Amino acid sequence: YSYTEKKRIRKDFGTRPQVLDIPYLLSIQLDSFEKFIEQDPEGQYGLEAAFRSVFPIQSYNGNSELQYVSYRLGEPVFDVKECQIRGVTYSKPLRVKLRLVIFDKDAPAGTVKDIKEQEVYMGEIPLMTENGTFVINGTERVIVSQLHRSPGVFFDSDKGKTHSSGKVLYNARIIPYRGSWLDFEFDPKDNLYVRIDRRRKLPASIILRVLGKTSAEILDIFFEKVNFEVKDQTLMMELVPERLRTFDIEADGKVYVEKGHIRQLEKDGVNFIEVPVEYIVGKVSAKDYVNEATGELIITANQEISLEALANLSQAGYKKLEVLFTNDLDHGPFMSETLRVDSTTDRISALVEIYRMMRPGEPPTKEAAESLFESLFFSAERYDLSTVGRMKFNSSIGREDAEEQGTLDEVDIIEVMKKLISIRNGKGEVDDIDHLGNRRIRSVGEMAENQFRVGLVRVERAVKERLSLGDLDNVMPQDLINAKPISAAVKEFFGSSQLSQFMDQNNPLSEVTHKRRISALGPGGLTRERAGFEVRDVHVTHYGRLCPIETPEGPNIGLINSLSAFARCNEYGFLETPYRRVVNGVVTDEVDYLSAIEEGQFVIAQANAKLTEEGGFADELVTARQKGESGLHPREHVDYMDVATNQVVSIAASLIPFLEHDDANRALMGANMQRQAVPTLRSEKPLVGTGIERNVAVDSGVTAVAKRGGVIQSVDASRIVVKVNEEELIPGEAGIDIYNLTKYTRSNQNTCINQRPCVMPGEPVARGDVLADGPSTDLGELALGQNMRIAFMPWNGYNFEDSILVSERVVQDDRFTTIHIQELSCVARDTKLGAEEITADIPNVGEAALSKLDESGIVYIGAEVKGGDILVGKVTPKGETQLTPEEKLLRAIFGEKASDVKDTSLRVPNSVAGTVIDVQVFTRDGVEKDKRALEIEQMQLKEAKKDLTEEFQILEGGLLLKADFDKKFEAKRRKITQGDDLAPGVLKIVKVYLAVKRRIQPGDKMAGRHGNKGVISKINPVEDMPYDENGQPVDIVLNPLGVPSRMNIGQILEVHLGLAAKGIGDKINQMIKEQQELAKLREFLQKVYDLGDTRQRVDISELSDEDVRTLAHNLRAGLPVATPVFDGAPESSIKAMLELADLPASGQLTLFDGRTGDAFERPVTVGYMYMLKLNHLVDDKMHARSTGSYSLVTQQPLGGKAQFGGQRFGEMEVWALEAYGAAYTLQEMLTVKSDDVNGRTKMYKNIVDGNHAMEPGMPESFNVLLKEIRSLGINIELED
Amino acid sequence: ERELLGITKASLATESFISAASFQETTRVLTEAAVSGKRDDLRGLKENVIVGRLIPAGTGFAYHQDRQAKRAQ
Amino acid sequence: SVDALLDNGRRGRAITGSNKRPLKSLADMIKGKQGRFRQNLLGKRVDYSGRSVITVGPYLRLHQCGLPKKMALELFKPFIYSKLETRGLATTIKAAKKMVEREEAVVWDILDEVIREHPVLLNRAPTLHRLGIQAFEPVLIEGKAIQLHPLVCAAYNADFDGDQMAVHVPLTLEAQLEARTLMMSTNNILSPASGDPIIVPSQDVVLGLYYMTREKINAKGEGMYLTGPAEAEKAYRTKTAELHARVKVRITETIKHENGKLTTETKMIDTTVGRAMLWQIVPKGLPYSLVNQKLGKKQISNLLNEAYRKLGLKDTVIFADQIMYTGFAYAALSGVSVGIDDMVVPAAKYTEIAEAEEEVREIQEQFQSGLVTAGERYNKVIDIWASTNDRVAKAMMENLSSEQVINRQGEQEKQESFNSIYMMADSGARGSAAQIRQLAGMRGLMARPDGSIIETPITANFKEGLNVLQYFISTHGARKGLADTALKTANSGYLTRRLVDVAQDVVVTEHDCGTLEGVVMTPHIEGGDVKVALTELALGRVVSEDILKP
Amino acid sequence: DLARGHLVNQGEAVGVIAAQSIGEPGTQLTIQ
Amino acid sequence: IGDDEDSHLGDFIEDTTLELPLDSATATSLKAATRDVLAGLTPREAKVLRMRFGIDMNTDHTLEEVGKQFDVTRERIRQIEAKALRKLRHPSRSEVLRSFL
RNA sequence: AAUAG
Ligand SMILES: [Mg+2]
Repeated sequence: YSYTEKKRIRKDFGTRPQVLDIPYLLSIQLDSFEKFIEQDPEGQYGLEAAFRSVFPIQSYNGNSELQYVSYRLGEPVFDVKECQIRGVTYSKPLRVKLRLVIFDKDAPAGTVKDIKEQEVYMGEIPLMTENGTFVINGTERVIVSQLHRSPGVFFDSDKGKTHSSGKVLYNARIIPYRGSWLDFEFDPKDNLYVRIDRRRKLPASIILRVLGKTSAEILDIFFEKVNFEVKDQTLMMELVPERLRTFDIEADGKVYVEKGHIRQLEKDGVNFIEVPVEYIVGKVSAKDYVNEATGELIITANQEISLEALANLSQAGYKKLEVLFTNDLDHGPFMSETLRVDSTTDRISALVEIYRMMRPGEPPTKEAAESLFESLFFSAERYDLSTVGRMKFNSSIGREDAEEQGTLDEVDIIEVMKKLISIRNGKGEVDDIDHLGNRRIRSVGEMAENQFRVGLVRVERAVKERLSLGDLDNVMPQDLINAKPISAAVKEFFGSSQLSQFMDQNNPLSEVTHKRRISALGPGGLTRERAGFEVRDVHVTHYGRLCPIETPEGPNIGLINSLSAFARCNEYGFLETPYRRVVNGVVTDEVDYLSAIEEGQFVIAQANAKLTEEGGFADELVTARQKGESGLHPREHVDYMDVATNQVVSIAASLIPFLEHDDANRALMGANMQRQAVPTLRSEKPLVGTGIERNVAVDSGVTAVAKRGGVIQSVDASRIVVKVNEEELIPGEAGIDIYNLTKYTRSNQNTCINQRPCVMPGEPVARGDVLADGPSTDLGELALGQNMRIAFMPWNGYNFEDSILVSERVVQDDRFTTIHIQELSCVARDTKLGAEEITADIPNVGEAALSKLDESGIVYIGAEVKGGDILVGKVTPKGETQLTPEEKLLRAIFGEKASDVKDTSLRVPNSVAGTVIDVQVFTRDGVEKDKRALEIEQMQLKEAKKDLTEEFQILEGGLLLKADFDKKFEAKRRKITQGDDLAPGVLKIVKVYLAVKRRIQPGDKMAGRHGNKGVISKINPVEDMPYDENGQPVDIVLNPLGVPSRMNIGQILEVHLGLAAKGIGDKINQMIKEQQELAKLREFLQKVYDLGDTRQRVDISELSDEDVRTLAHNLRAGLPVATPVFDGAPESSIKAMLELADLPASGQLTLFDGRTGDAFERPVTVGYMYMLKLNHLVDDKMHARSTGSYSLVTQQPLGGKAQFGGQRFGEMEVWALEAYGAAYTLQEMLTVKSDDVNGRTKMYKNIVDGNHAMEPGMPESFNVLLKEIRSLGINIELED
Repeated sequence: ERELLGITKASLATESFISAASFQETTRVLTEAAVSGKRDDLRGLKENVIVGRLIPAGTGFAYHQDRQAKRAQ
Repeated sequence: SVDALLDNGRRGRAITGSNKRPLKSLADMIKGKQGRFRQNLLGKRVDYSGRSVITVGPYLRLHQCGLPKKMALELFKPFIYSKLETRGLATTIKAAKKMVEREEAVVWDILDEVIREHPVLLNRAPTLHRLGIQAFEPVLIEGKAIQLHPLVCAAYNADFDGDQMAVHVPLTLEAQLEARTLMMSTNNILSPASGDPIIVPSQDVVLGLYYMTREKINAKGEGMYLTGPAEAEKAYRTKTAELHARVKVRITETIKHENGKLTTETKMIDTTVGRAMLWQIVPKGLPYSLVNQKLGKKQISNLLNEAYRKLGLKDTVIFADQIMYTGFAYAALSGVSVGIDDMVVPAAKYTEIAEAEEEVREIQEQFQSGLVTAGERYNKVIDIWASTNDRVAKAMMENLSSEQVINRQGEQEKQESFNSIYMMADSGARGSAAQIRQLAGMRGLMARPDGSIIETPITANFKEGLNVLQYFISTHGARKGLADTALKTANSGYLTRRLVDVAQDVVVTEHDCGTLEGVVMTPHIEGGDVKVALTELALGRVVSEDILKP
Repeated sequence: DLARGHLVNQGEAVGVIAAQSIGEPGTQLTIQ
Repeated sequence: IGDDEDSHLGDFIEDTTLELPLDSATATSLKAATRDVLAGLTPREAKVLRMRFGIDMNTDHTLEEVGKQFDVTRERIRQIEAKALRKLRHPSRSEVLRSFL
């Protein structure tokens, strides 16, 4: 046990040993970006691949070319924290070495006249952080992986649902990574048609003719030949034995049945058959037959032989005739009938027809047609069947060559045609479109490489255009390359792509789940409305690869998936999952990662299979799965086993205790809502857990993990200094490690990110130990919510539907109080009238509102502010304003007139009260820094001095020097002092950060981990809540009616186990309080940890006295227990745990009504549930408006709480009002509340006068409609 | 001979072009109405909702009736 | 260029701007879902409107809704200004604005006086029928959440798991009177689609009324003679008799006949304590037989329907409020709770599973002998497992529905079970036979994504827990259900819009058109039984030809 | 008028009521 | 706007030229209060102030055409205007108009 | 796009 785990050991109720630990959860991001940016000597991945794909750039004439040498990434201007503060992208400069080689015209082509080698700046590449995130414009973002259709060839059918009859129509689609699409389809007349890029169909034979295939060659490729001879004045079939098995058969020695088995007579073996001429009459010729004497073609290819034709060849002396084999079951004339409907007879005609279908309305020339056909599929510039696409193509058509080819050829097209014809005949099957072997994962590295190659092509066009000019004596490579297109491409992808998403940052689990998210949408994917049922379904290949539970509930159902716990992407982008080998009947601890294609062959047992001490299966027939179908299989036929019991579910589903007792519809909700939990003031571990909490806490990156072991030299709320062990020093190293903690930093969802130390000075630490706990972490365990005392009973209708009744104590102990940090900005710009000024001289505002402001007009740090309070004072110059005559008279009476400037200041939003915790001032380079900005600059300089001095002192104390530290401090000073690159016209920016403490209140959303969500209805007094015989009231009362119809029984089991765990914790607390002997404490702890037949062997004898005391202290608030998914605690274990803690075995206590003192007539299930506070707070959702801003064109109220907008009275509301008959209410809604400009002012004045009458007019939207219809040249008018 | 139309076709073939345009196929409805020179009397609910007037149902019904008297006189 | 200005994309390639997207023309201005007709003319954004999360107010009356104070202050601001100016507290409108912004106590008193009798309109999206908008009298509450009466939730399809409602303030006198007369919740208690009551109690209410009206053998206070409902309540409050004690109570019952005759009879009836205590709130004019039984959802529906049909609207509203109060109170007092021991798994389940498995092995052996084909094997295995599931469900229901008790004579008697899950399902509060099957019996045969049935069923319930394969098979159907719901929502919305368009012009314009034509109505027969009676078809229709006696 | 219990009044928009009544339940929708 | 695709920038643009209904009500109140205050003055002074400030009139007037009323006297009109302003500045008849500052 | 109903 590690020290952090030794501090609080969680009891494990699992029974199956784990042979494979859960791998790093953020590998799918880090590995992809490493592939992108790392240098590849083989040049197959990333920037090197893109550069070698575009370069060398060759001029059209041949004068010169630009060649690629190498690339490197420079040093970032700012770090991640500095980029987030300033609002800039964290990135590295791309520097590429290129040589412009200029050839000699007089010399033969290829003579190196000159070379010019130089480094070129080719843009700025955004960098991935240590946790798999990007910082774009100061915002943390995650690029989501895509599940797309693999490149290659796919054979499909319409399933007999297009034509009037069944007639199942078959098609084959070739889809590349880049380039046009190729389609081969059957019509209901059994003819083969070709489509290029989804346009008008053409007969398939055309594509063969453009490839130089004669009609006879086509027939030879697509048909077998039955031959005929004239032997001794008799007709001659060449017999193929397999075909025969309506006429009299030859071979008089072995006569077969005549006009009425085959194998017995074929056993002897003859090569001679005699047949009627009528057998020839129906056949179709296979060759073109010419006569030298006549000079004409007696019979053409693909022509039906006739009697006169037979006579003509008889006179011509030809004795052998071959025709095509054609049947109705195994062989078909489809290619012959296609040739019949084909009007093309030569390569040029086919090229011309392809040009007409490509580019209609253009005069076809031979050269243009040839160039078009070459560019469509056989040009590497415009076609790319990628390596994955090539491998899938070759596997489909059974080709074992051209592994590195990226373009189609004759063999590929002909093999696709043959396979489609074969599928029509009956040999072969169509492809499963939703099979995970046909769907590929495309991650950040691939998409970045694609966009970077796009930028490279953009600049390559201009480079070729310039090199074609010729005047290159004074041209250097950096004068040829414009990096702005490449930068535009990369910023487009990283900031405006659909898959570049604003990071989910409510809790660590939200971040981990977001980084492990796979979308079917995005560029090159599906669309929400156009996606069908089949793609949204759970395929049998999702086992161990995609979680069947975690998926968004809504229009996105089935299109967004979560990676499973052990899922991985192979080198080709296909998901694979680990399995344990079964060798010689024993289950080996060797692991093989199998993909969907490889999985189908084998018989794979489940992790629940019983095992013997020798490693083999106990039962003779085991439950396994093969080809996606489950069943019972012999023990000797099992080839693989599942590595873990949580292999099929994702991390969020793996965090749900007793998941096997929950219906999947509710497990979906539980997994989704675990990601919306808001961290609280005090993180509390779950009493009932699954064991994956530590993994999420460590792999999220929110915690501070010891890079090296040692002894904690110094601990503080903001800094941890570790004295490293003597065995783990880099020779000549200071010997200390410094961990600076994040303290009250805003997250993407305006929550609080705070790191709290969990170590003491002098405490030994090993590698991987948790030194500080991030948000929603407790001693290295994920702590999303709080443990609540729960009673399942109705309480006077306050838990009606899904309502939740909460005790006042829960509010008093601040158990669900949350900190929300909000950022506000005041931007002083430059206007035509003048420059906006930030100052405390605010007109028409007294000294009451200026108390919290300083001389510079900015609020003090630590100022408690309420709604409407001024944070930053700002005055905007205003123009001359016309005064009404009454205002002129009022000014004449009282002469005051001070209206030079207008108060446009930053104020706290209404219903927001908090504390100012940070103020930042950004000033444009060349604008005077006010007193406050100078104060912040001095404070930052002093803090940098102090931090550098302390760090230097500790590192020199560990070691036991001026130029290097002076350089570091000079760099820090330059970063602090310099001006800020702000948006044009912006003179100054002041950002104020407000910390708001939000307490639980009616309207807040609370949930468990089983889909049991609800809204708080009442905050009950403690004396009114149900209580037990010992006087302890419950904390939350939940409705028992929500359990049976929703089939989430894991919540009841969790309640029972939580009651047991809290009882055992109370027993431990009692033993500590009475100061019993440590031997008794050890005996009790060992009894607790030995309960059940579990896989955990915790020996308290190996723990020191201080360790036992620490463990007992950490078990005071309840014993944490682990119940893994599908390997959980049985009911017998729960009852034994209840009996140990001296609690009823049924989990039901006798409760009394606090209002009356009377016992409830039945026992009530009382226990402890882990409850969460979701980020759906009534503070952010309560809106109201009477009158406000209006739209510019429609003159209707704006929309949104941010704009103080109004609710939309849609069509269905109008229908409801019409059904009621409320004509006057409807007219109010249409006219005087939305867009009757005169009517709404009159209505406001009437209400102020207390008259309550309206004078409706014409809505402005109708006037707009009239104007647009008139603008369409249509006279629309109103008649009286 | 009476004809049975679907709800979509019946909706598109109403007398008023305001309602038909507001339903769907705005270009076809407006083109046909413009070439024909149609006149909309605003007899249904949708037209009066669009022009901001009282709907000829319920509390507004009587109101519209009164107007139909005044046009009669 | 002119074609692009008028209708972009009709002639050919649509002209695109610097954003690489087609330019929006005048035809796009006027047409489509996002066009002027539908976005701005058939629906609009409105003033004097708000929105908030909805909680439950179990103390409210059917015409009341709990409205937050700050939300009301913002919504009713001009009214507050008017009353401040009228009563002299504010000299001008700017002074009134300052007072409202400073939130003085007199402003709160003015707000109370403003909202005293001003109805407010509550809306929940999607508004599938006119009961999605109803008018309530607002009661100012401290908080930020709207309090909604439970009995209206079914009309709104509203549950308290995060639902949000919009609120609108009718301004003019006509709109206020329309809210009070037409849209008020007390006026809309019948379903316009069928005429059935829409405010029928559900869940806890029903459960409470179910628990109070059940009957127990040899309860405390059995055989006692009671003077009336008041003494039954007194006996209950003094712990003399239980709610489920079989007693004899003197009941005074008034019956209002069809002609209006009011007949009062006093007599001694065999009943329970709870039934008389519930009779205490029943309005006069109804028989005691409506209460002298165990009251599920259907029985309470019948009570409300008879109250409406024989007494009117005011009595029905008061009766509904009292029913909901009593149901909540006695559901709280019952202590009904769900526990792991409430899921009683029958001992016959394992024997039935073993028998089914053995006979499946026999059928597989017959398949290996060529006696039956593969399709026959599949079909008979499926029938075997379906019969096993039915038998296990029957055994589980039989075990869960009954118990044995000792009566006064000392003998053993059969009593209907007080199991919490059984009570929840039987009362109609929540749960059905199939869901209890899944909790305590077998999950049964499941379907593949295409629709085919998997031969081996899930032979485990949610109490025992499924293994990995069983859970995967379950997910196969769960995903299909969710996707089907998501897509059918859009399909139904489009259908409803088309229907509303085609029928929007139909208004009752006359009283009698003077036509002799009509339709012929007969009971619906689709076999050997009536699908629906002639009474249900004819209730509410005007006779066209005289109904001569046969 | 089913929602009111008496004969329908003049001016009642019965077409909208009919359309809403039909459309609302659309979500619930799938010889001896 | 943002990551949406059914949103548009033009849907979030205000009409800054509109007048708040509070301001319109305040203007009407100021008109009424000014009329009431003028009603408590001599008709000659009320008319002179009305012409000199444009109240209930299309145009404002200078001292010359105000003198053109009865006696063309700039120094006299100026004196009577000063007297009217002095009487209107008295706290007895200015508390109503003070609230509009 | 994501999220809630
Ligand atoms: Mg809901």
